[PDB]
Amino acid sequence: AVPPSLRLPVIEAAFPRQLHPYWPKLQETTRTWLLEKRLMPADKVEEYADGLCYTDLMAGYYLGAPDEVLQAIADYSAWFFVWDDRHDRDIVHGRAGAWRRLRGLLHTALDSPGDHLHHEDTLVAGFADSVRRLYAFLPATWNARFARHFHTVIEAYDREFHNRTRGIVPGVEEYLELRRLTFAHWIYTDLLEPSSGCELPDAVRKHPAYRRAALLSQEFAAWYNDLCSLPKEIAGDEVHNLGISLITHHSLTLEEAIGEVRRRVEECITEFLAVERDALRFADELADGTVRGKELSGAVRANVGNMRNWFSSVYWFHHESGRYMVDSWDDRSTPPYVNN
Ligand SMILES: CC[N+](CC)(CC)Cc1ccccc1
Ligand SMILES: [Mg+2]
Ligand SMILES: [Mg+2]
Ligand SMILES: [Mg+2]
Repeated sequence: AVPPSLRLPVIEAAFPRQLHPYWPKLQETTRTWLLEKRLMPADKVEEYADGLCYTDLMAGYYLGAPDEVLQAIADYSAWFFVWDDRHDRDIVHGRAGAWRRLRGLLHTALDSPGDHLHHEDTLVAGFADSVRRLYAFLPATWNARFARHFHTVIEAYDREFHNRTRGIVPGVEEYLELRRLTFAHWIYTDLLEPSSGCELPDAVRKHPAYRRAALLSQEFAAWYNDLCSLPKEIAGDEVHNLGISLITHHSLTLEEAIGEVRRRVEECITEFLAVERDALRFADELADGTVRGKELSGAVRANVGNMRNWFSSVYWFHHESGRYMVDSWDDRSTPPYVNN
């Protein structure tokens, strides 16, 4: 029962959900990882971890991934949500120094995760553990691209810290650019490749159809999060949300801003369907009767398939996850799963 302001019939009719067979063990293993890495208090892990659906989200995304790859992705992604919470709490507590030091350690750990596996900040240690494992799947050229992308992501989170401390709501276009980094568009595009077992040549992953399909998948997901997380973000004095940029800088009502965000989300779907056809045509061309061409074509088909799976996984995640159920919280402004 999706609220009509949030319901997308095209997703419900034409993007059937998919689920990785490892998900039952994935849910248990990531929960244990959160406990053993002390990324959330044990009582909050017990009450909320499964209800947050972080493993469900990724198991509906990276279909076909080796179990060990999916486990590293799920641990990294659960860490990422907890990092978003830490970021938020440092902002509302005014802990500029604590955030600066964390930001610095993540940059260093990103380049040398082994050195940081037992850092006193368990949030740094958990990052290092998941990143070191992600670095063990593909050649070092893929590792360097992941690092390059995530250095940029950290600095976008730092820009958000300064915005919220200074009381700045970004403009629409500045927000749209920033959001491709705070949502980690290019990290989760990178992770398609270990999931299908193949570092893609630049001429393949930078093909205009591959690049556009990857972009639209993430824009849909980011803007649909904006639509669904707007209530809890308004309650929490978050300022980063396409709807908030529209209300602040364009005199839209709340109902009008929600309408504009929804129509932009909808356009992502139908733009994706067009480029998806082009990307699969490119896959057909790559299958030229050679083993390498069969390998590249198969990787493109899997990766573009998972770009499509991202639509349905993100859609249902926002209605199943306790992360967004602000009407059920004792304090709408302080979600019960965050460490305050
Ligand atoms: C890993 C989660 N993420 C990615 C940067 C930060 C919170 C946003 C996200 C929210 C909801 C669904 C998917 C991704
Ligand atoms: Mg957030
Ligand atoms: Mg955030
Ligand atoms: Mg959000």
